Amino acid sequence: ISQERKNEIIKEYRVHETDTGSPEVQIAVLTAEINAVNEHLRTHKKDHHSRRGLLKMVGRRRHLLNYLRSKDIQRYRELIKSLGIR
Amino acid sequence: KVCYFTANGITHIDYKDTELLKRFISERGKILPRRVTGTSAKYQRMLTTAIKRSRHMALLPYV
Amino acid sequence: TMTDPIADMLTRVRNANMVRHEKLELPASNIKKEIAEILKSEGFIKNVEYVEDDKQGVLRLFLKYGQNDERVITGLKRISKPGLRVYAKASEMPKVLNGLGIALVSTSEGVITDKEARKRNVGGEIIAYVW
Amino acid sequence: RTYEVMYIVRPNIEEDAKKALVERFNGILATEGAEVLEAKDWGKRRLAYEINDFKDGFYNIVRVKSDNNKATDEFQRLAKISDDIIRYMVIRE
Amino acid sequence: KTVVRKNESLEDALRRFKRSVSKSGTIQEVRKREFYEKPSVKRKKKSEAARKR
Amino acid sequence: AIKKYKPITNGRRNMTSLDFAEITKTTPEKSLLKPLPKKAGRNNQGKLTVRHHGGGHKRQYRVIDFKRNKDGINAKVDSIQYDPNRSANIALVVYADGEKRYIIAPKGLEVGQIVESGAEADIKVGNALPLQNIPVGTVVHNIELKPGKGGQIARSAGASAQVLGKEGKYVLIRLRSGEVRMILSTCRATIGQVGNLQHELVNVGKAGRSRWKGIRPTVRGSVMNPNDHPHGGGEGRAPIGRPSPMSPWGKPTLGKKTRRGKKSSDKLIVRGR
RNA sequence: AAAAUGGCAA
RNA sequence: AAACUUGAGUGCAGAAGAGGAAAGUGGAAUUCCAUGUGUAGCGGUGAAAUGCGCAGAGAUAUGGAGGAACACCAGUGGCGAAGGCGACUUUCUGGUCUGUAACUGACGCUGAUGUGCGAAAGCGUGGGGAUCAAACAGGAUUAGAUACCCUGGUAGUCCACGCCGUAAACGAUGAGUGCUAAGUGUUAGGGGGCCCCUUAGUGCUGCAGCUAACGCAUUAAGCACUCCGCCUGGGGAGUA
Ligand SMILES: [Mg+2]
Ligand SMILES: [Mg+2]
Ligand SMILES: [Mg+2]
Ligand SMILES: [Mg+2]
Ligand SMILES: [Mg+2]
Ligand SMILES: [Mg+2]
Ligand SMILES: [Mg+2]
Ligand SMILES: [Mg+2]
Ligand SMILES: [Mg+2]
Ligand SMILES: [Mg+2]
Repeated sequence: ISQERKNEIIKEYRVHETDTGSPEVQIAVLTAEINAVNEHLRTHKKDHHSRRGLLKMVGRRRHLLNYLRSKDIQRYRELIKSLGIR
Repeated sequence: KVCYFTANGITHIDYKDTELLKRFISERGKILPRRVTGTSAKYQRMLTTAIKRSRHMALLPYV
Repeated sequence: TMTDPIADMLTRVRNANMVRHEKLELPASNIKKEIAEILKSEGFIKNVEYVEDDKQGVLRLFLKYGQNDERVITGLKRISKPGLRVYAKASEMPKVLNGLGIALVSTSEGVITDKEARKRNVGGEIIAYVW
Repeated sequence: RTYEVMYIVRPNIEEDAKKALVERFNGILATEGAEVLEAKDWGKRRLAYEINDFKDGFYNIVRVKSDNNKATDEFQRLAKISDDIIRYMVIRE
Repeated sequence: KTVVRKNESLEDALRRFKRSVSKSGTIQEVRKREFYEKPSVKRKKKSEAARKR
Repeated sequence: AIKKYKPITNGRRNMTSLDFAEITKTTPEKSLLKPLPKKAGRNNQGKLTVRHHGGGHKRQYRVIDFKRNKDGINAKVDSIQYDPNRSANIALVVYADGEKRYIIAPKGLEVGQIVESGAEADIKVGNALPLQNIPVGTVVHNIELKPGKGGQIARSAGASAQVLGKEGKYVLIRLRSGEVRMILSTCRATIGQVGNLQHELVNVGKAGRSRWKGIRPTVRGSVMNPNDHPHGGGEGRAPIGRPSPMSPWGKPTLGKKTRRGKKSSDKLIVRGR
């Protein structure tokens, strides 16, 4: 995604100011990235190499979501509903 | 030798810049090897893209 | 990833001892410090130094070499491993090299040599053998 | 994004006709969400190799800045259709 | 195109022509593409040539 | 675009059909409809002159603008519709003045697309220009042989022709057959290719569906009597038993050319199919 | 250019 | 249960790349076709012949058509998980590396079963067809010649979308991590004075150590820990 778009995403989901490492922040950027590649994959269905990149992001997002659930159930539930991932 | 581009501190090679390109092409119009020219690897790649673009626009001869 | 910190400590010493390096620096943990102190006590290693790196600290172990460039530590082996843990009762406590070697054992009392464990009649997990 | 476009016009074209062509295509380059930063006519030059049985051609270079590539694509379509433009190339950078 | 010099031997000009052809390496290229070789083989020969250099 | 029927019956087994997704309106325009009675291969004398034509579903003829002579007025495509009388689909196009006409629907034509005809028209699908104006290497359709008559070539589904070159008054084109022929530059052709490309792939599946389309059965000459066919007669199945396969009317039917000689088109035709 | 073959043990 | 930042991510500032997908545009060459010139061969082999040509071939000049592949650059160069990826342009798009230390705070590693990708050949449907070329046909060779060589030549070779799921798919070397002499070349960086230092690759050489030996050797086949896959005489048999 565009750096500007990413910067908008981080500001929305940041737990505190100057936070780029929050699970919520990282998940949101991944979610936006995942959707972007999917749209590309819809136009270009034979781009197997790009899809592999998507699969890694999906797995990373899943792993971050798993960590968040363990750390805080409320925050996890807030993130999944906010990003519409479930 | 020494890379002309490194020596002259030029970081961009232009296809429109025929005169620069002409130095690094042979009389047959073949792109000269980087060893003979003494150009750096990075700049040899730039030179080839510039030469090929200029050849397309008929600025440089294919043969 | 690193799965056994202790095994690495023993291996570093082994690798350094092979090339006859005077000193080694390793990442420091409380258990590793205790093992190092025992080795110095037994005279296998000459000296131990600890420093704070603002992370987990750094340990410096000074290896001891006999005359004619002899090595005091012949070998180190990790008896208890992350994959399979070995625990021994005081009666079953092992002797290394017929008592010439030492066996590091983790006990309720603390990390101690095999001889000490048998003396106190306290069994423990056998961390390693050094001979 | 900024794109540099170079188009070669046929040598036999009339001077009045050439002027009409360059004006049209420069418009096409700035049609949609685009600004022409500069437009420069290199003029008649000997072609390194003969193109469309022409040993010479008029070179025109135009620099266009746009957020979209719609204008450049529009130029390319019409340039292909146009008989006058013997050679054309669009380069971003 | 090599052009025979004025008041120059044809054989001398032919020698100059031969040198120019050698510089071009056109003959060499023709001999390479006389027979097809497998794509892997081409890379191997190229690598071997580089090792020779 | 092909719907493959599951083998619920032996008749439906192997039967395929078009999805008909492209069709937007299922109803024809009342004004542009004219009656089309069936002839069943019967001439003015009333006798059968072309065999295997008869029956079939009733059809109303749709009026189509093959001429594409309305110039300078832009037309917006209202709908793509199913025409019973042709392999291609047809497009209801409404001109700015308010005239509604049908045209052969080009491939990639969409509802709301604007189409224009004339010399000044842009080279985009659905636009009809004189051949001279059309660039070389352009796929074209609905090509007029005679100027002003209306397009007679490349009207079928998935049909196109390519402009090859200009030769004075004439323009060279390659037809789908593979024939290269000269056509007057004044003649027009629509830009693009005709749609309904998957029409050929359809598997009719059963005999009855052929009967719906007005095709009556074909009896082979071999299974006829001598008086009926040259291939007729014989005890049991018979081989052709003649130097060549023959037509029902006693003319050789394999490889024998039939184009009439001394035709003006012969000079126009450069390369045969 | 062509250019085949040679019992098993000892 | 509560802390920490080294691992692992994220930000920010940079770098290189035949990484991938979709369109568009070039030039060389091959083949075929049409004419001009011209003439008795051309072509091919060890030598021949088939073949082609005298109904004007081959060659040469000009023009057109069409497909395929991109000379030079080009490099133990680069990129990718692997298979692979070499004209140029644009659009869409993945990964990696350097620096900094914003942030997060062990969120890691491996990975049964699964789930995808996967050379070439092959298969289905539609298209295309220049070159090359299984099969097939002449010629030759030979004791024979179902070959090797020669002249042709179909599928295939190409495109799209499915299918197949295998290759000495190889580094015959699973993945993650740490440690253990040096010398030298090169690719993309970083820092400090042509030199030095440093990071991630990619080669060569060579200790300690290892190894049945050959060899490997900071790109381990050395020394260690975790996890997975796999083997336990040959043949029968990758068969029933
Ligand atoms: Mg019939
Ligand atoms: Mg009968
Ligand atoms: Mg009869
Ligand atoms: Mg009969
Ligand atoms: Mg019979
Ligand atoms: Mg024998
Ligand atoms: Mg294949
Ligand atoms: Mg052959
Ligand atoms: Mg296998
Ligand atoms: Mg290195």
